[PDB]
Amino acid sequence: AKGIGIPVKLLHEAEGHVVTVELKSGEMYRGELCDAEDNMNCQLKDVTATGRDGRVTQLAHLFIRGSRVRFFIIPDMLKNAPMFKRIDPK
Amino acid sequence: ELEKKEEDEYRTGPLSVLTQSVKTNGQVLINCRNNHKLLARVKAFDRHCNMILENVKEMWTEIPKTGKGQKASRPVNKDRFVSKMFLRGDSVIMVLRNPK
Amino acid sequence: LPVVESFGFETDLRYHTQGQAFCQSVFDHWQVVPGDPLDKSIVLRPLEPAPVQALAREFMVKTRRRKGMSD
Amino acid sequence: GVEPLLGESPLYTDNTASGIALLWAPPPFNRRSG
Amino acid sequence: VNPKPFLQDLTGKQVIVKLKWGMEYKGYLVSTDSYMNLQLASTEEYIDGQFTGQLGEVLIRCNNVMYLRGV
Amino acid sequence: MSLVMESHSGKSFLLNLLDCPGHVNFNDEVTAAMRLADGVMLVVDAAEGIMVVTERAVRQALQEGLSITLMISKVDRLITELKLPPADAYHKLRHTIEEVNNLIAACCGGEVPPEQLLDPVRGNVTFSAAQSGWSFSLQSFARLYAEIYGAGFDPREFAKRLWGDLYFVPEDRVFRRTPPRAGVERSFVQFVLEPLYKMYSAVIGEHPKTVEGLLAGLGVYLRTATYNLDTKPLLKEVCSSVLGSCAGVVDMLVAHVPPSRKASADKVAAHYSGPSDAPAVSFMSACNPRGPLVVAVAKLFPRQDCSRFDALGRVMSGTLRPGDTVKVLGEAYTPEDEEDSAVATVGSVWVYQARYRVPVARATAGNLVLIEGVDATITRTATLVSDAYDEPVHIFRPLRFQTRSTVKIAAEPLNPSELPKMVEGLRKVSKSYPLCSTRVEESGEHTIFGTGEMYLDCLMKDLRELYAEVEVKVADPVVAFCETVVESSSLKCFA
Amino acid sequence: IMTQPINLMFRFLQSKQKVQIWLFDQADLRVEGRIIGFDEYMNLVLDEAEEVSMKRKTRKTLGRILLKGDNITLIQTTGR
Amino acid sequence: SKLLQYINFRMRVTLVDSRQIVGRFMAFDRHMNLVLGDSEEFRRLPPKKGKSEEEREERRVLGLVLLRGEEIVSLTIEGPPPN
Amino acid sequence: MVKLVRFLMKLANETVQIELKNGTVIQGTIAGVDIAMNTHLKAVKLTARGKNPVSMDHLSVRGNNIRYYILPDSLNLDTLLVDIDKPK
Amino acid sequence: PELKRFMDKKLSITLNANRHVSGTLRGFDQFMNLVLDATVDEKLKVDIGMVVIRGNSIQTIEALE
Repeated sequence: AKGIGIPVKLLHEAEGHVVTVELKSGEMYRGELCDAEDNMNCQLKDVTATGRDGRVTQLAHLFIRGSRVRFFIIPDMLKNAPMFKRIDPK
Repeated sequence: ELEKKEEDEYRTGPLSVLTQSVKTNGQVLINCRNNHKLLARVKAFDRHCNMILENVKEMWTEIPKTGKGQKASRPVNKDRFVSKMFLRGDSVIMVLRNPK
Repeated sequence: LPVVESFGFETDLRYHTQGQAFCQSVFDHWQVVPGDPLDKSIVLRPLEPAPVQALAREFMVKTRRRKGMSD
Repeated sequence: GVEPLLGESPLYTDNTASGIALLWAPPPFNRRSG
Repeated sequence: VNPKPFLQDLTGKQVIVKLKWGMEYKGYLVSTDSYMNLQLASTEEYIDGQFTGQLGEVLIRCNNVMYLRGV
Repeated sequence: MSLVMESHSGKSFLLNLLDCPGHVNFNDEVTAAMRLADGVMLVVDAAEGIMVVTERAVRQALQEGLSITLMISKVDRLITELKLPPADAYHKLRHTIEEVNNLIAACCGGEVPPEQLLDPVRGNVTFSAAQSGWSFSLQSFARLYAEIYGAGFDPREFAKRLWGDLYFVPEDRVFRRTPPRAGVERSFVQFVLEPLYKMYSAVIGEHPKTVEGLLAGLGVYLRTATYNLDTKPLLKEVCSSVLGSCAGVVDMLVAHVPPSRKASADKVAAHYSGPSDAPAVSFMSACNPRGPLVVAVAKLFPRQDCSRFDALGRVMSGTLRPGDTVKVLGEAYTPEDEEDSAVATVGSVWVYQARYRVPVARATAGNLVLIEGVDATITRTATLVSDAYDEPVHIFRPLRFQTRSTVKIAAEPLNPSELPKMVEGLRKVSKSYPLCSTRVEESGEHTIFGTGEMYLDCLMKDLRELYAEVEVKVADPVVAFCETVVESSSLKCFA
Repeated sequence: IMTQPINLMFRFLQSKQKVQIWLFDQADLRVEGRIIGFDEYMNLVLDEAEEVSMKRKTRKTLGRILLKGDNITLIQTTGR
Repeated sequence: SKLLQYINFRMRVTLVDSRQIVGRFMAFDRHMNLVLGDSEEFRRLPPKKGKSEEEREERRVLGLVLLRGEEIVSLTIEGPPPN
Repeated sequence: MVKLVRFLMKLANETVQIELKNGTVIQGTIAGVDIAMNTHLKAVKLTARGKNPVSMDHLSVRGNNIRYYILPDSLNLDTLLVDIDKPK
Repeated sequence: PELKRFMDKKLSITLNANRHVSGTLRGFDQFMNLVLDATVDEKLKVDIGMVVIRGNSIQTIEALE
């Protein structure tokens, strides 16, 4: 909406896909994001937890606080978002 | 109207010690977020506790790394001077006016 | 209004109303054709419509005559 | 203080009826321009 | 007791502001801002609870505060 | 047509809307689209309320287990033709959604299933004046209020309150179940409709400088070359400004319509007739794009030559590609007798955008699409299953219309020298008209079976020009007579 | 009963049961006390407060404190 | 911003924990959020004497990444826009 | 509108130094500072904690991880100090 | 917020300095304060009753179901 920057609407249109979440603590979280917040709080499902020691754990759902999160890994499929193409020089 | 209540928030509020320090040019020693202590005089400030500092000498205690197995070194007092500097208020832990 | 009797009905309904009305028709159900459909007691008119009492008769009659059957 | 989106404008005006009449007017009078 | 009543009733009282890092400053609560950074008058210092020196009147930022007590 | 539309979240959803005929005698088209899509948008026009085809498609909608969503269209006829005040407009809109909900109740059992009941507060009903270029839901309206007035609440709890017998008290900026004063209107009329009426008559009775000031009051700023257009164009532009992107539609259906992951499951469970213990029904029930491709080709569309028909159907299982081999399982297909199915190729698969076609290299499971090279064996509908599947295979049940081809006509080509293409025309007519029925008698003439006036009218038109080009004499129309009993025979008949 | 959190805080104040509050990144130090006041910034005016260092299990009496919300981790009831 | 001059231009990022991220620029938010195409993590392992600092910084390939400004400390250019 | 970022955004084309939150040192020219205190520098050299200096044609630094600025000794402060009370 | 989809469900809530409290949700705020029923400290093996956790005192939450 008016006021909102592009990459969070990127995050929103990433909905319904399987992505990865790195938080500032260093562990990795792979799962299907259900929906996310303006404040980057997000809910994934089918959760793979990769702990700081390589620990692999199975979590049904995850709600991740955004200001806890470092970055997101998102399919380049979705890097075809209309913002990406529209801004593009060609 | 925001500016006048801002002014009296500076004036009767706790940061007024620094406001005093602006007008009396008194020396203030500030405790930083990483414990490097900066003695200087405030030129101006904001609501962020960010500062324009003059005659700034920051001093700290550096403990150099020993070779593995040998005694922890003696901590060394190091100070560095700059004439004028900006200070960001998130680095500020403490401000101390000098009693003069 | 029976579907037989729907022939040109939307038109004439608009025509004697100058068109302020508009009607719709959907198939709704079946019900029984009045008269006696096998009847012979009424010998009927070509080119003229039969009354209520002779419909079921001549209706299956002309049905057969078209479909290739005797009366 | 969200109040009403348009609470400072009259719901109806004397000319409003005329505008409606213009809307339901034969071709030349439909339009404002031409 | 809302914290603003507590702060303004503690005004001028002997009060301790212990910090999140463990430092505790005990002194006179001169005044407080809208943002709960504190004026302290004739302030005493303690780290590891043992007294280390007096700083006189000092200003502490809100984000440096752990909690504060009336003496 | 599937359009990539925007949500309030900015997440673009791909919405497959299938624009249908609404004239009664074309209900055939309807069922196709309705067995295609798992959701339906019923556009009831604010002015005239409920009519025949609306609730008949509503029964179609509940029978096929669909997500039914109300779109009150043509709201401007409340303002401009009928001139009903904002309060009586609330009454009329409320009464129209109430009429839909009660004629839902009738066939759903006299009670309203709680996931099916349409009222705007949960965001199912959306208002529309498509012509004047605007539409909304209370969600979109509450959010709009939040945006123009500053980020001063959660639009959600606002839309929670704007509908009903809720009356805003200026006393304390809260909504009540009770009229705080004598004469105050509801929350809908005031907070929605009063602004709408003001918007409409600030356009339809007032100086374009008054419009430019009425909206320069608001954030929206036009181009001073939009305050020249006539009353309808200026009306559309002004409302589309302060009623913006239609988020009521996306943020309505993409909420109250499941995606393909869940839609295909019940779709086949109520729609597949073959054994659901087989892997194929489970490959559908996950809408797994990698499994044996099962497509439900329920419509076919003629082309620019009128020679062959592209096949519109839903790839609900697996991933198709242009250049496949498939067994297309026809109508009368039998697991014991595989007479009625043909092996065929796929030429090219598209996505259809109602004026043109986009070539799509792969057809995902859950995607309704256009297939090339299959029409030779399709009359009304079929299933698509790859030859790459060695499992027993069955079909999606044929369309069970609401309507019957109750009317019959005779057809005799003026020139018998062209009765082949005539029937080929008839044959190709049996290509595009689901309710078309061609029947040959002991009389030998081809009788054709349609709903009524317009359906047979346009089928006769397309027979005349689209497929055959042979002009044919049609006798007086006549309908089908059933044969019933009055009371039982008095003797037992033997043969 | 799906009750609001602020109503649980009303519970904590008026019931004046003694609670323990965890602090930010403070797994070593807890603060017990009886809640006698709070704001929407949820700085907690506490009675009879004593700070627990669990590793040696030493409890330091602080009395009536005003705890900064910015250090608040968890509001748990010190019930049996 | 002048980092509009910097979309499509390949860039390197430092995190607060001093981990390195190299990717190309797609979109930027006011909160210093960034969109990195073709991103890979270079994490500095401790320098074990006898080897170059340049030849064993652990590269992981992250793919397309988006960066929250709160832990974003420093950004530099890495190269031209790739072709 | 604070006084000091009001002062800092006029540091355009200032050849100054910067200390980071973790102890990195940066000497370079301020091409821009914005309302978030984020600075883009030109003609830069950045020297990490215990690290060799590396020069940068251009550099970006977040306003929040900035420890502080070292301003020129040649600074007409009282030039840039006027107008800070002026709202535009 | 999506915490609404969690109403009255047993949860595992991780907090600052590596702490886990597991309790059936009771309610939340815009500041993401959380009130829990029958919460258990997974470190010391203690069921700590009904609790409120602070917003920035919530690293993550998992749903065991």
